[PDB]
Amino acid sequence: SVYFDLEDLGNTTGQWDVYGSDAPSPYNPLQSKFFETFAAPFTKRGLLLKFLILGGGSLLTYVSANSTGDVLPIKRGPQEPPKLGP
Amino acid sequence: SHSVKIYDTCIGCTQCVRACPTDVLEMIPWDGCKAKQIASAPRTEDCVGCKRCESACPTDFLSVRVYLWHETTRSMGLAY
Amino acid sequence: GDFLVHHAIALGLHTTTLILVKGALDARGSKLMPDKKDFGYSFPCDGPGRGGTCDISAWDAFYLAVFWMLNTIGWVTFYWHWKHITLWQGNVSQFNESSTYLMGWLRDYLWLNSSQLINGYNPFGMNSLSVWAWMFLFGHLVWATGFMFLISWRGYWQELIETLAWAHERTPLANLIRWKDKPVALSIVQARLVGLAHFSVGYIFTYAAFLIASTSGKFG
Amino acid sequence: GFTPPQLDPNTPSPIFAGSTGGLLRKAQVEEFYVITWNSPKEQIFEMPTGGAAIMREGPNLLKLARKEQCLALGTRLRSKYKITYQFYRVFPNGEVQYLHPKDGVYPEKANPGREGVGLNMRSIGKNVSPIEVKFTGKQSYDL
Amino acid sequence: NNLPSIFVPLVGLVFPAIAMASLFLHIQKNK
Amino acid sequence: QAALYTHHQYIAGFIMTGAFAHGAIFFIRDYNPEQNEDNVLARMLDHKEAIISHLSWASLFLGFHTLGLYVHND
Amino acid sequence: LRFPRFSQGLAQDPTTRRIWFGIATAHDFESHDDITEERLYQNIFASHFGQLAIIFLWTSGNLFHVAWQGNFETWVQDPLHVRPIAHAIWDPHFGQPAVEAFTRGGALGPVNIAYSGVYQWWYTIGLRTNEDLYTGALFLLFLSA
Amino acid sequence: LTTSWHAQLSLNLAMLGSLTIIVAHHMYSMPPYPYLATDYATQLSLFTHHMWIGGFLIVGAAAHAAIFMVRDYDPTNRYNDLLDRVLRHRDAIISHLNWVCIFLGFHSFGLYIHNDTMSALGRPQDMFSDTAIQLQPVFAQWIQNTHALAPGVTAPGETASTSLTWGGGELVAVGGKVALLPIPLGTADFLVHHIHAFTIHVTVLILLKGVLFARSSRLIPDKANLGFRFPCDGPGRGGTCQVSAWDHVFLGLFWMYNAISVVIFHFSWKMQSDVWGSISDQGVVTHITGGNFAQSSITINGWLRDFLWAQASQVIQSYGSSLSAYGLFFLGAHFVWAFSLMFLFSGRGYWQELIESIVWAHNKLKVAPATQPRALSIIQGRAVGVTHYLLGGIATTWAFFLARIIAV
Amino acid sequence: DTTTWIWNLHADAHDFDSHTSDLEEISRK
Amino acid sequence: FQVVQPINGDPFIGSLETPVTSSPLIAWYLSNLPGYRTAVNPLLRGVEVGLAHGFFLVGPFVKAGPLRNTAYAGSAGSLAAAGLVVILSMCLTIYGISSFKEGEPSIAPSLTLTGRKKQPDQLQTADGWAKFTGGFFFGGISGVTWAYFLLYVLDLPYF
Ligand code: CLA
Ligand code: CLA
Ligand code: CLA
Ligand code: CLA
Ligand code: CLA
Ligand code: CLA
Ligand SMILES: CC1=C(/C=C/C(C)=C/C=C/C(C)=C/C=C/C=C(C)/C=C/C=C(C)/C=C/C2=C(C)CCCC2(C)C)C(C)(C)CCC1
Ligand code: SF4
Repeated sequence: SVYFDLEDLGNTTGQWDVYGSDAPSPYNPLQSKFFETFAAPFTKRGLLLKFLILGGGSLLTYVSANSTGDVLPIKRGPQEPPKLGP
Repeated sequence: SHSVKIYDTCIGCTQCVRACPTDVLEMIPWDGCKAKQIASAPRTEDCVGCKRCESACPTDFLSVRVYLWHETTRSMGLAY
Repeated sequence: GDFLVHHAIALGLHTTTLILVKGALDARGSKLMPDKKDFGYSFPCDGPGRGGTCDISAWDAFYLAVFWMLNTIGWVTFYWHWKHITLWQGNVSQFNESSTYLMGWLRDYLWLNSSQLINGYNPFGMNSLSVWAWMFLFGHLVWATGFMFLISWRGYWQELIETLAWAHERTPLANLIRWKDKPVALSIVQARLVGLAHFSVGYIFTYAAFLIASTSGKFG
Repeated sequence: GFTPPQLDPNTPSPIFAGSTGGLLRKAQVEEFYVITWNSPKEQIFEMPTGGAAIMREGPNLLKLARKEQCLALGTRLRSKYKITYQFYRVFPNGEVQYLHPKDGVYPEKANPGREGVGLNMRSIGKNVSPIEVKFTGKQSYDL
Repeated sequence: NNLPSIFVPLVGLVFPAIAMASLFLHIQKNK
Repeated sequence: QAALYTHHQYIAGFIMTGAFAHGAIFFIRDYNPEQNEDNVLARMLDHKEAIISHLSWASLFLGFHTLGLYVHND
Repeated sequence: LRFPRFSQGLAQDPTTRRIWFGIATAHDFESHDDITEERLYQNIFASHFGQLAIIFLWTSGNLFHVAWQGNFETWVQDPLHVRPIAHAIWDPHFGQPAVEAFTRGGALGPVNIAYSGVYQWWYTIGLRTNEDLYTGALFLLFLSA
Repeated sequence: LTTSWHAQLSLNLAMLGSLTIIVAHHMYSMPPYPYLATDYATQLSLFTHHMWIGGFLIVGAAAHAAIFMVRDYDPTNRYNDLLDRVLRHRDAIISHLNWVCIFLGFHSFGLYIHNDTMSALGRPQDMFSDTAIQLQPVFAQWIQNTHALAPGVTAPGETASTSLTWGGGELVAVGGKVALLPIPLGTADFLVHHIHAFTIHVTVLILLKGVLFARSSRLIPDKANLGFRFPCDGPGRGGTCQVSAWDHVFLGLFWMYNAISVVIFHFSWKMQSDVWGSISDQGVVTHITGGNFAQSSITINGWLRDFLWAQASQVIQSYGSSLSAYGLFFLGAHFVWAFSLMFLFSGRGYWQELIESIVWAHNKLKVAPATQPRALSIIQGRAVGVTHYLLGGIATTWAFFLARIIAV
Repeated sequence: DTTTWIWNLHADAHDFDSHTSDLEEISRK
Repeated sequence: FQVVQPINGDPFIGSLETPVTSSPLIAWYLSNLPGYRTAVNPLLRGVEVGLAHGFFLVGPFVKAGPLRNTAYAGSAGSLAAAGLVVILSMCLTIYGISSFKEGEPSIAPSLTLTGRKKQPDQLQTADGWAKFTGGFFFGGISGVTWAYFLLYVLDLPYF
């Protein structure tokens, strides 16, 4: 009935992991090698942010600029004749 | 943390020391009054600012004063 | 009617001046707190002792006077708008006959002139006044939101946040992400400022929407 | 002099069924508190974290996450069950700090060995105006 | 003109994202 | 014309509240009792109770009688 | 010291109060750490310059948007039967009935009617065409810089 | 339960409140007295009375449970296991109840806001309605069909259905007026039921949190010693305003009032638009508002324009007639409701200083009372505000309903 | 002495548990 | 026999063991999720999460979007899902930059619930989180594209 210790502070403060698993990789070596090879360039955090920002901005602007009137009502414009005010 | 100050109008009735819920204040000998004692605040780093001490001072104006200041984990009463 | 409304305006001015002058003159200290000058301009309170000391700082006298300022300016603008709209419609006798009792203001000014504004969009269609109806409702919502900050106080929300923090910490697949600064509830002074901001924004937006919609629905 | 008593980790803990008001990540990262006492008999007491527990006969040891909880439990024990108590503070590095009673006598009782930290030799109405301490970095009450 | 169709989405979405990301990184930065 | 009158009148109230707030801030922070002894400002601070208790009477009188007349007409 | 850099007390706060109170106490120069009278006055001077910079920019936008998307030239000819136009509307969320309902004035798309009374003021003080508004906008940009 | 009066009072109050709400529901659909269904003024008044009574009694049950927990709880001499287990995992109960409120609020109010925005943007084909996107209450319709078909199959001794609300019955007319007929259920009835659920859940959250944390919490471990009714514990720990159970009941009263008000509005509009009316000699029913609840009650603008604006023209035109008392009470209740806000928004120190100046002016003329004036306490100032708030709101709704339904 | 006594008089008029600690008298009341 | 017990037998930690938490069936399932495999490359775990979430996100955008009743529905929904995936990857990158420093050791627990000592998880390191974010982005884009291809290019008879 002892839950306190001074040489083992991991158990004293409840510093465990409940669902961690230590099993080795279940993925196939060939698939893992292919994924590691083809996903390498995005593993730099400094460059990925700039790439994402620039690509998203360019894609959003390119899509918005050249949209037609079949998708956006505001790009089609008014059709009915105007009405006078009071 | 907060700042707690004690002034010389103390009469040594020991009420503030009993009202503190964090063990901040204590009493020391002092020949300036009938009771021959005065309060002290040596552990103000544990003060939370609940001002239970001031509700117990019986003088015309408080002989113990609490001034709120920079707040830390101890003075915020956080347990997470 | 001009007589009565002018005296209402005078009452508003006098009360706002009273609140502000009392705060300014009692800023340095009073009988309840002789040494108020050592605690600065803005501070929450002085604890629950001596009967209770809520809203004792000089910052709290300014916060109370904004409600009266808004009320007085509302009275002034209501008077101006009703008088001028009745003059423009050519039926100035309606203001002369209905402004003398309080049911005339609610029925012949607010109820009557909000018919075109609320019809911005209906189950049948919409017209160019729909944005003003949306602003009307938006102002109502923000004004009602300010009440939560103005009425409910801090101790309840810290106790709610305690349980929220526990629940986040004891959840699978979500406790892998950790906050960097501990979450706490808003301070006592901050909540008053937030509630006042919500109140004022809702007040202004609602009146602006009503005024513009009612005046431009008839004359353009 | 007064040498603070040493903490013995092998002290058994009171019987409890468990609850959700216990320690959290703050204990693993920052600190936590330990309180000990001695029970002449086995009885039931109210936990400061909710629910009821049973204190064992003899020495007892209990972990708490704040100093307020330790002092509340100690006040209840002293006023109701007439028990002497002490509590400590434990750091993640592994050092225990003795906290209360620091001198060995309770703070409400005067002791000749204490020192007057935080005393002003005047009345509260003799503090200086805030204008005199402008741009100086001090405070009116700190002078 | 297509200038509104180029500028309104820009200021509406791209600029606030950059501003919020930079401002979050600035307040959380610690030394 | 209706928008310009409502615009400039709501601004005036905020400015007036700011004037009084900064007067209170000055009294808290910059006021030195020794330098301004027995001038008009010290005499302002001396009889604050008389100024406040009279604005109370004026406000109460106006409010009582205006509300009474409006309710009587109603 | 991380944030706010002007106050050491708030920088050590481990909670979310740090951000809020860093925002709220940003312009209170007298409460900042290691302040002096000279520094306070110089900061106030620079802040006043910055305030004057924004007024000239805000005015230029109104002139530019009236000249670019308004009907000042049409309104001048018949002031009593034309609606002033503030600027244009481009909202992707709009539906087809809303695009046609807001198309008023002489414009070919949704517009906003101006209730600030700038058409009358500019008409009175002598402006008559759009080139005058463009020149005014350029001059105000120069003043802001 | 034999050594405490507060536990018994709490249990009885909860049961009586639930019974009163059931009584209110069961009397409009199965009218027990002659010439009651076709007299619309009484039918509307009997439903609203008992709902308010039930809500008040439920809040009282919560308050007295909190009082028992603060005062009579004794783990040493009166140990009970189930209460201890409920107290040992109160963090899990509140945090889960907190989540449900957010989910319900979002998925019940964002639908209204989405409908309002889509209507404003000229896109009526994207709203949640019977014509664009349908959210049909299928379970309630299945229940209605089952209850309609129950006679003759599962109830051989029954000659007719228990009530005429279940679709499948025949219209009943007494003296040219409509007494009862089947009530349709559509998309408009899907949203308002979830509004009711959301409000009830929020009120339950507030009251249960107060009751559970009455004894102690992580912020104030010794909250039991401070009492059941105390204002605060000082500005320490960032601020501990309204931590007692009394303040939790004070907060829950506002939400009870908010929840009950939506119920009576729903009842009034649904009955005026779908059931009540008149029948001509040839059998054509003309409802009072002509069935506009289906399409107008899906946006917030519809309740402001078609319900509040349109149905309030009777009370504001009552001057000079025998119904003018309702017009006078309509305006008076607004004054009380707005007067309540002075106590709710303000604090105690300002008024004490104002009273100090007033007392000086009185002392100047030897009219100073020997009983020193004091401003209201912190707890009293809260109690005065909520009383006036509830009085004003309830009186306004009462006058509005009574003036509207008597005239038409 | 002060005016809070008048308010306190009506606030605890029906709180029998505060007046006495005997269950018999509370039950009779 | 009691099904509700204090965690690891310690009744002074603010959590409980219930059939929902510590059941053998649910413990096996949660231990096999990609986010809980502490001995695998963070890049490999990141791809699975991105694939699953990208495949998930396509449907709600396609079916309920403003362009649902026209012939642009599938393309618009896939494009919106890809945009959301990009935003989520940016959020992950910002969080990783803010939380973890360079050269510091992992901050994950290093003790098994039974008391055994295991190597701490590498996901809580700057490099590990960067690899996780890259894998998540790649997996999300691939999953969104695969969902679009299976749905509106082959015209399989769904529903
Ligand atoms: C103020 C700026 C702003 C702007 C310009 C827009 C613009 C838009 N919103 Mg929107 N919105 C805004 C604020 C804004 N919103 C706010 C503040 C809210 C919260 C109230 C919303 C809530 C909202 C909802 C709930 C919805 C929209 C939708 C839309 C789109 C309309 C339909 C459409 O184009 O379908 C065609 C859509 C596409 C062709 C896909 C999106 C366009 C590009 C190709 C996506 C990828 C761009 C890029 C790679 C990712 C972002 C990069 C980043 C740097 C920004 C349109 C792009 C609707 C929609 O369909 O969006 C998904 C929709 O359902 N908005
Ligand atoms: C009109 C004013 C108003 C509003 C909106 C709310 C709203 C709320 N109150 Mg509340 N309250 C009010 C007045 C109000 N209160 C008043 C006057 C009092 C008396 C003092 C209280 C007392 C009170 C208590 C005691 C409690 C609440 C709680 C809550 C929350 C319930 C749970 C939830 O998430 O709901 C759902 C949220 C909503 C319905 C609001 C959102 C509406 C739409 C969907 C917003 C969507 C915007 C979207 C994000 C786009 C924005 C993007 C951005 C870029 C613009 C909710 C936020 C409870 C709480 O903390 O949560 C459990 C609680 O315990 N309230
Ligand atoms: C409709 C709401 C309302 C009303 C009526 C008032 C009224 C008043 N406020 Mg006020 N206030 C309000 C809202 C309101 N406030 C709000 C929302 C705030 C912001 C928090 C404030 C903030 C505020 C401040 C800061 C101050 C006031 C003050 C005052 C008083 C001075 C005005 C005056 O001439 O008195 C006119 C008197 C009346 C209107 C009272 C009439 C009541 C009748 C005569 C009673 C009739 C007999 C009764 C019915 C019999 C009892 C029957 C039984 C069943 C009860 C006045 C009583 C000031 C004050 O007290 O100093 C003098 C002051 O300093 N108020
Ligand atoms: C069978 C029903 C019943 C019974 C026997 C009790 C009994 C009790 N309640 Mg209680 N309560 C009930 C229902 C009941 N309650 C309900 C339904 C609620 C929810 C609203 C409450 C909420 C409640 C609270 C919040 C508190 C109590 C308290 C108490 C105890 C002290 C009560 C007291 O001193 O009142 C004294 C009587 C009054 C103060 C009179 C109130 C006057 C009302 C509010 C104004 C009515 C205005 C009227 C319409 C206009 C008249 C005008 C005229 C004056 C001119 C007592 C044991 C208190 C307690 O135990 O504290 C330890 C306490 O704090 N109750
Ligand atoms: C007979 C007693 C009495 C007398 C002589 C005064 C005299 C005065 N009061 Mg006053 N007052 C009284 C009672 C009294 N008060 C009571 C009981 C209250 C609480 C409701 C107040 C509340 C009050 C306020 C809030 C203010 C004054 C103010 C004033 C001064 C301005 C003149 C005036 O009439 O104000 C108007 C006075 C009133 C509207 C009070 C209402 C009158 C009450 C109902 C009469 C009660 C008489 C009482 C039953 C006597 C019984 C006698 C019996 C034993 C034989 C004046 C010196 C003002 C001032 O200058 O600042 C101090 C001010 O702002 N009084
Ligand atoms: C909560 C209320 C609510 C709901 C349900 C909706 C729903 C919708 N709105 Mg909307 N809206 C709302 C509030 C709401 N709105 C508010 C308050 C506003 C004003 C700010 C708007 C403004 C608005 C605009 C302007 C537009 C919409 C549009 C839309 C539609 C498209 C949205 C979309 O792309 O889906 C996005 C959905 C997802 C990205 C995924 C959601 C999937 C959920 C989360 C399922 C996951 C839960 C799952 C069961 C958990 C599993 C557990 C696990 C263990 C397995 C959709 C029907 C658009 C439209 O044209 O509608 C026709 C549009 O243009 N809305
Ligand atoms: C020629 C003529 C005339 C004349 C008139 C007059 C002469 C008037 C006046 C008027 C006036 C005469 C006004 C006034 C006003 C005032 C005010 C508005 C005030 C304010 C105040 C304040 C704001 C304050 C502040 C402060 C404080 C509080 C404290 C500290 C200091 C200070 C200052 C800061 C007539 C019309 C008959 C006729 C025609 C001709
Ligand atoms: S604000 Fe809260 S803590 Fe401060 S005096 Fe008022 S009730 Fe007490």
